[PDB]
Amino acid sequence: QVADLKAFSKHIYNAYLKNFNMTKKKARSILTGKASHTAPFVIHDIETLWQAEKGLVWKQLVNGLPPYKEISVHVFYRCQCTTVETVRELTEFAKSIPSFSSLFLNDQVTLLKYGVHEAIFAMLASIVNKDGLLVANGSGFVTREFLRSLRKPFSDIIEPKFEFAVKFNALELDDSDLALFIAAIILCGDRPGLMNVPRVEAIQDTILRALEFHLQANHPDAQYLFPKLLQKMADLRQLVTEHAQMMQRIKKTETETSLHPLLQEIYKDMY
Amino acid sequence: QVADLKAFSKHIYNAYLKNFNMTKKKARSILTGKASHTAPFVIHDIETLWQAEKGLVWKQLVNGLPPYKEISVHVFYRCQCTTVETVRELTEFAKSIPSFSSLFLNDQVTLLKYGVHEAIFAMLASIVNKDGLLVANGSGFVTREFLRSLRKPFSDIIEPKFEFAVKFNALELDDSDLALFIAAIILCGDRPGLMNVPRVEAIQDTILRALEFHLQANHPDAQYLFPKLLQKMADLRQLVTEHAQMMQRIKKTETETSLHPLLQEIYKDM
Ligand SMILES: CC(C)(Oc1ccc(CCCN(CCc2c(F)cccc2Cl)C(=O)Nc2cccc(Cl)c2Cl)cc1)C(=O)O
Ligand SMILES: CC(C)(Oc1ccc(CCCN(CCc2c(F)cccc2Cl)C(=O)Nc2cccc(Cl)c2Cl)cc1)C(=O)O
Repeated sequence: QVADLKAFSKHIYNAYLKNFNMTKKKARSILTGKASHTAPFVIHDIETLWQAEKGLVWKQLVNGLPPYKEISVHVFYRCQCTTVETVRELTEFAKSIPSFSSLFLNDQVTLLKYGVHEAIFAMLASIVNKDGLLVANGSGFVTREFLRSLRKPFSDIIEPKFEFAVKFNALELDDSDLALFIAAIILCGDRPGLMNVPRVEAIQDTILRALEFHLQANHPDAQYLFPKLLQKMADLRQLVTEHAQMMQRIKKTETETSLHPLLQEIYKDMY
Repeated sequence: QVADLKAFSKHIYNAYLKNFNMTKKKARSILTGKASHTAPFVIHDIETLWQAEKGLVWKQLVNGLPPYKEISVHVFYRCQCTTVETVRELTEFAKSIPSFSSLFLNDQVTLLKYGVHEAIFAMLASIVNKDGLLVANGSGFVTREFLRSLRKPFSDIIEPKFEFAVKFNALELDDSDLALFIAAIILCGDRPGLMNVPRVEAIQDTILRALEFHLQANHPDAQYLFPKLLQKMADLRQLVTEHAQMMQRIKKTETETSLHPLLQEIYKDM
């Protein structure tokens, strides 16, 4: 409609504000320039990361890169705990979605398991910059260069996500649209092992229609809307595909570094 | 020709369809359940109105209320802003009727002066409901309760119309019928200052003729509809008189509020 659909693209919006502490507009906030309200402790190297492990208080020993675990692997490790924490908000997000909680628990898991990462790599863009990423609830800011300065296996597992973030932030979206662009990716019927495909697909459509008129209310000046946003939903389906591969290679040669159980469950079917 | 009279009534319908931004079909379809829709933003308080001004915009007017122009006066400002736009559509409608467009400009004006509010009050029913009414191209829906909760002057100038629309919509007319009805109330030979009243009288007769015959093929089992629509015309002719009087009082008592120049011309001697 034009209101019931206006209240739908709104409800999901509150579900997106009450489940994600770091919103794009609250992140774009820090990454300003003439802002001293919040100055993020920049990393760029092993020294700043070490003290960051103190100045930004991270419960996991004042660092964590001995002759068993190293710098690189400790970042990857740090990377997965945030992810695991974001998978958590997404779950609480999707559950706040209307007909989502309608689905049987098994289907809710299938949707998350397969779309929780495409969604997260999409929000990544919200806290990104051409020169770095926001970490530690806005208090940190790990430079992009620093991350490319990581070991061989790792290091190249975060750069493509930047390549995407750059472009994806060129569409100039805002939290309102993101709330809908996320719920759309989670409510994806093309997910493997989905039980009530017709149902999911139906909720999807109303999502994409909600996102439809909404890109009309807020943004009235382009064409990014859908052919670009929808194409980016596909672009994300590959980023995840390439990401699941490095992950499988890491698990196959990085016998030293562990993988969070939850993340091991998510992977093991994708290809 | 009794036959072929059901042909020029389609040309009057085409003028209606191509000129009025809101048709009773689009309205009935909007004031009906939200089963796949648009859903209007209910305006019932001062807050929903302020919200409205933002959500549904409205460009002009808007603003505050205590200074000179107030909340009630704000509504009356909005009413007269759409009344001046439906007058613009009515005038284009009348112009899309050869017969009408045949008369001399000066006559076309006198007709579009004594009849435009009567038409205007017949169309209001299409966009009205038992409880409230559509505004801003179906975008909004200002309730009847909100309207009658205004300052006593402005409060009772909108109520008689609701009273009228409820009964009118019981006749169950559609747009093809309203096109004819509206056209009949416009081309009325009994208007003050009419120059060529005979010609006008005649054009009306053909409209009333097609109209009675149109009610044939469209409302078969319908009761005494034609003559019923005739009494409505007279009803419409009196409500426009009491409205003109209410307007007369607000022009004497409500000097703080202003009236649209085109609207003062219409009432300059009505
Ligand atoms: C196995 C794993 C964890 O791989 C990933 C690897 C990297 C990323 C991306 C960037 C990591 N990240 C943001 C996660 C996030 C978030 F918190 C909110 C929204 C979106 C996103 Cl993407 C982050 O905060 N990392 C970090 C912390 C301290 C130091 C350093 Cl040197 C780094 Cl790179 C995502 C998944 C996965 O796919 O689940
Ligand atoms: C001086 C004046 C203007 O007095 C009137 C007062 C009210 C009306 C009728 C209702 C007004 N209207 C529809 C005009 C219309 C139309 F747009 C299409 C077909 C028919 C009609 Cl009768 C409307 O949209 N009003 C409105 C807008 C915003 C908020 C609120 Cl609280 C309101 Cl009441 C008519 C004349 C007049 O006599 O012309």
